[PDB]
Amino acid sequence: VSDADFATLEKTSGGRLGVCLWHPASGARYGHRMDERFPMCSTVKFPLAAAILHRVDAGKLSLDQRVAVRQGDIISHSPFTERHVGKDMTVRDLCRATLIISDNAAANLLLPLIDGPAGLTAFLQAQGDRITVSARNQPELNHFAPGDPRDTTSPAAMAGNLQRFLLGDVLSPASRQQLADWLIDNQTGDARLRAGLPQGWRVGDKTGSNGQDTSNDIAALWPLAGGAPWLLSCYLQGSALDDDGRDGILRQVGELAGARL
Ligand SMILES: *C(=O)[C@@H](NC(=O)[C@H](N)c1ccccc1)[C@@H]1N[C@@H](C(=O)O)C(C)(C)S1
Repeated sequence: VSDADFATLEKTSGGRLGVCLWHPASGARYGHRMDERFPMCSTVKFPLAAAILHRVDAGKLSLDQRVAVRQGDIISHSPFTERHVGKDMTVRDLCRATLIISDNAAANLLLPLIDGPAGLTAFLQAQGDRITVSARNQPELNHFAPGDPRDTTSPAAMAGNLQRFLLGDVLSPASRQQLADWLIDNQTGDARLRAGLPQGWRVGDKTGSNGQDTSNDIAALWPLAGGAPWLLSCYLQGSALDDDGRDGILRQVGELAGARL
């Protein structure tokens, strides 16, 4: 209900908590460290998917075109792409895999279609996000050092990107609704913002974790009653809490946001 509540939550969070709760239709905004840089981790996959869909909308790409999968493409935590070595996958299926289960090789196979991390960054800049910097592919995009902006975003920037790509018309209506359905089908966020959020809200989200001290969760919140959605951007970096502990913080971020709805 206030900015103070998130700053208080940070104290028990173990590290650096960044939260942006934003209601574009009213201009309401709440959070904490909303303009500081945080490692994106796997949340970079959300702008990656939007960049792909934008190129599809422009006719420079097809969701039905197929990308070849080679053994050298496979890296850790790639549950769908590892089954297609020696054949190909549609771009649409690559997008879905990287989004809803965080297929890492899927991300690496999509990136060259939008000219890699520099191409992702240029897309974000053209669309209005001048903070987010996408520099490396997987797994090294999960590296973070303070003062090193590579593969970082800010809670405000990523809430902005949720608004641009899901709510504005950066994307065609078919693309923006497919992107939404992918977030709604996310498989990795059940213990995170969703677990704290109140009944009556449809959640689409995308998560990330470095497995040691960082967990991120970005979400769109549509009222099932219909009406104007909220965006919720959460980055927890350098926490003493492990993944389950950081899940508990993300859950509590959902509980605070839920009271202000
Ligand atoms: C993106 O952040 C991905 N994270 C990793 O690949 C890490 N190396 C990793 C951390 C913990 C367990 C396994 C791998 C994917 N997003 C994470 C998440 O959303 O929690 C993931 C575990 C689903 S993998």
